[PDB]
Amino acid sequence: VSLMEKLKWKIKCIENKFLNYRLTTNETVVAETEYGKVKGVKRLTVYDDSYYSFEGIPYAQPPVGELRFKAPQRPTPWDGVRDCCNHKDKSVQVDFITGKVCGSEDCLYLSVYTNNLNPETKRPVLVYIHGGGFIIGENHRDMYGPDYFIKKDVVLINIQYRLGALGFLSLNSEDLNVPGNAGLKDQVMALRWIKNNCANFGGNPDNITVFGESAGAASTHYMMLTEQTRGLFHRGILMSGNAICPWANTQCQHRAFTLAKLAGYKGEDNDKDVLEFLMKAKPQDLIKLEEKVLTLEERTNKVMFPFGPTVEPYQTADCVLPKHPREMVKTAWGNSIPTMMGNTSYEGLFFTSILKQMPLLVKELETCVNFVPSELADAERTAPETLEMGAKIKKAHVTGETPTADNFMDLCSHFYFWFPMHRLLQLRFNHTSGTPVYLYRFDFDSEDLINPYRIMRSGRGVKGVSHTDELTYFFWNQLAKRMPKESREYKTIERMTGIWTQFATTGNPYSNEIEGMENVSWDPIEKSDEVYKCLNISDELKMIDVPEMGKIKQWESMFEKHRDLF
Repeated sequence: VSLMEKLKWKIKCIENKFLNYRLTTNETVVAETEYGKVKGVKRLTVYDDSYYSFEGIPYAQPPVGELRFKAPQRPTPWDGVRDCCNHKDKSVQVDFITGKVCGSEDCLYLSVYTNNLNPETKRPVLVYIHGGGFIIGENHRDMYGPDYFIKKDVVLINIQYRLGALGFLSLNSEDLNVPGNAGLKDQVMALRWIKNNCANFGGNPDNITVFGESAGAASTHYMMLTEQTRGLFHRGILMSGNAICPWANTQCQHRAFTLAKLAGYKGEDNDKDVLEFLMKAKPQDLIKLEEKVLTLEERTNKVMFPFGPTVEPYQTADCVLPKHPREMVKTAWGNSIPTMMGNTSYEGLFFTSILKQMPLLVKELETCVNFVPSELADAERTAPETLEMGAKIKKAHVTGETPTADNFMDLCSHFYFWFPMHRLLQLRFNHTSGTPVYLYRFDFDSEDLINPYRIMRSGRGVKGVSHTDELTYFFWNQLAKRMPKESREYKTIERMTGIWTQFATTGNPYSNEIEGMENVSWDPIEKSDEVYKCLNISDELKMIDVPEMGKIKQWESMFEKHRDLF
């Protein structure tokens, strides 16, 4: 990230600290939790609203020393008042602006926000799980400020969970108790805390909605798949992702050795010796070197991250993913709660930054073999069957004689998001009680209000609605500003937060109390539907046939001779 964006960010960080001070009040409040009393504070928003804020609430033992790489343990109770008027540090990660490691192993906290601590009726509980490829992210308000949501009468909760290798190291040897998915198991224990405590904040424990974007969407889906959380919550929203996206799980059991080797480990490839080296390493050294773990074969085959959600190699008491995600959908409790899913109108427009450093990647569309689903393609991607599937991809996205960067980013829309969504829906249909699933398409483009991901994806002055562009209308961030109530951006804040709160409350996302939904008839998808219908959210709200349907079906046709893998 450029020196100019670095210094720009530095100044916004400085601005954000002073804004956060100014927007704080002297009204502190104390709430009960099952672990002891916590002290929160009332804060202001730039829209002259206010909300009670509880940050740094621990839901697990700090996973340090011997707890590193391990499943989370319940925190220790305290008898006194815990200061929750400030945020805790984020999970150890690389800062995308600076490039320096930041954060701490002491990161297992959640934050609770609400405009009214003593509501006259128990409120819908919204639980946000942040994305960031399972390697970056936080519940800090400079990125995920509850300021828009607290206009509605909900309780909103933003969690943290371990990222990178510290969250997702996985070892085969059953003796060492590092099966994997520690970060997902963090998410689980946070859920159980939210179940048992949200009532003290005015939250209705029988009406909880979990939702997330990108890796947070995959996470939300995982929380809907695992037996560990059955009945814990009641609605789910999958924003630009799910557990069967190709980036959302990986078999990384061999990659511990690689990371240890990268960090200075001298010895042999056996899990015990590797674990002991890793257990004593500085956390920043491990996270700094994660970028280098993947081989060139892996990157070629589109393996996006070294460490992530995995099929655990043996079953433990806290095990989250005992089989592959596709298998878990077939027995998922979450299949039977009201679900909302969706994507932006140009998801893959995100990859512009990466394309600029790697122009050659556009030539990959000449045969498209590298985008054939791994489970179908051969090792070298050279088999005649592979070129054939590859060709069905190429017919779907390459518009002319020679492939373009836009062709590429369009493909990525489907490779990373739409096709996995399509497979999940169809698979889900074969194993569900018949609870409704609604589809949305976020198609609102503005450069007047943004979020920090635009900095990352080099999205300055780039038209179209990229992956992460919708976050701007759900959460405050330090790049935001007060928008006029009549502006198109503010209207979309109301619409987005309104629909989400509508869906959280009823399990049905429609309301005629939302501006622009007068002529909207928003039907759930049926298994009988050959074409998906979705609410397309732009300046106007319009029900349409999913425009990506035709390419979606083309992708499916790759499984013609392999329907059981679909």
